[PDB]
Amino acid sequence: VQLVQSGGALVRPGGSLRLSCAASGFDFSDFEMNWVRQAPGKGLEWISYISKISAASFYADSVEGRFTISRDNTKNLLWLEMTSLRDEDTAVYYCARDLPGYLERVFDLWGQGTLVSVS
Amino acid sequence: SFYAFFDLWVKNLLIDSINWKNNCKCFENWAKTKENEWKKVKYKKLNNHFQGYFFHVMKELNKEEKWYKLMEDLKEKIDSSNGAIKVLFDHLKDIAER
Amino acid sequence: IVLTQSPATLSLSPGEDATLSCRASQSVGSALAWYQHRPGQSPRLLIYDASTRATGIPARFSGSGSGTEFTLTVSSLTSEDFAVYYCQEYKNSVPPTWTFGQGTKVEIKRT
Repeated sequence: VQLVQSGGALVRPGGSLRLSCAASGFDFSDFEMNWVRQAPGKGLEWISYISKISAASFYADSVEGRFTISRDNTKNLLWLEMTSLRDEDTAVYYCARDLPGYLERVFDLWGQGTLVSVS
Repeated sequence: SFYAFFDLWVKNLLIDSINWKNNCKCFENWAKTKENEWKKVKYKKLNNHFQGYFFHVMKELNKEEKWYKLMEDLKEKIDSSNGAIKVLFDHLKDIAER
Repeated sequence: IVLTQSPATLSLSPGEDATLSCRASQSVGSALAWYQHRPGQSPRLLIYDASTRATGIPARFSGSGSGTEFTLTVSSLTSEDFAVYYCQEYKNSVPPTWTFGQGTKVEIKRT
């Protein structure tokens, strides 16, 4: 069990960025995926969720209309297509795995982290 | 509480609508029964086509192709019409007349 | 649901027991989790039902709470227990919310 992300990148404000999160060691189709955001000195903050299939996709109130979570459960990649990036999105982006059970909406195993910084 | 009863009612309505989409006289009598139960009850919860009821429904459903089929049917019903309960009951009316 | 980590920064000696809190603004239930953000590392899940213990977690990570008051009790603080601890509600309301706390912090106390 392992979630390996794409590494950080520098992007201009108003630009676009595609994060990646390659999972290994388990079945990607059997697990719900998550994106958790940590600004410097602000704490953890959930921003996205996708289900086992793309039947459900949820976003935080601050990220609706801008960000898009997608998954490829045959290539085991989870993306977060980022669009119209403001100056408050300089943060560390974490790729989290949800436990089995749709009621238990916790973040079980996490990724390596990805520092996205805008300028 | 009232909100928990409303979530139970919308959860059971979506679960039974999913089960009925997968006998037309008993289904049309069922959809006429639930629609009269909607008027005694009647929007963060019922926003467009029941997005937030996903975990409530699949605590007891556990087959996401059913949920994706229901969401695609409600989205194409919204696209054909151009709050969420009335779109569902007009969608369940189209199933019952077939 | 608003989650408040009252302990915040906590100056405690290693090898001791540390209690925490996570006060919810609304009645959530058993739908609260706990996390540990060790420095230089990703967060990990400790408790996922406000009383249980996640897989791969030692038995010294224990918690309690079923209403609006929640508490994580970690015992025998090792070198890696001095971290920042978060609490997340996952209450089964519509729409679903994934709300963290501010982050309580456990630090080594000195003279």
